[PDB]
Amino acid sequence: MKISDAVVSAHIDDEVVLLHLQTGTYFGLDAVGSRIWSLLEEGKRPEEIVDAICAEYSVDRPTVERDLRDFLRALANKELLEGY
Amino acid sequence: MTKTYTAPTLVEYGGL
Ligand SMILES: [Zn+2]
Ligand SMILES: [Zn+2]
Repeated sequence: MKISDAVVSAHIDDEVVLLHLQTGTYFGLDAVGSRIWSLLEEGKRPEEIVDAICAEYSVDRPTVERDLRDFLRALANKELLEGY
Repeated sequence: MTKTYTAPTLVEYGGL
């Protein structure tokens, strides 16, 4: 699993803007989504991403695992992720 | 280590 090779990232402070060069679609991510995206850029696997989120936010692990699962799936549906 | 959590969101804002 990895970020698609056709995607370019724009970092504006806390948030991230994504552009897909093939589909020509662009996206914005909120604070938590961008944190996850940064970890994906660093090549972190989901388990490591879950660890990072739980260490920085006041939240139970099952909630994080469930939300991450939904989030990655949403990314993949927009072809922002591949091999997921 | 104690930030307020909200579920990650992907928002599509447009296209070429
Ligand atoms: Zn690729
Ligand atoms: Zn980045």
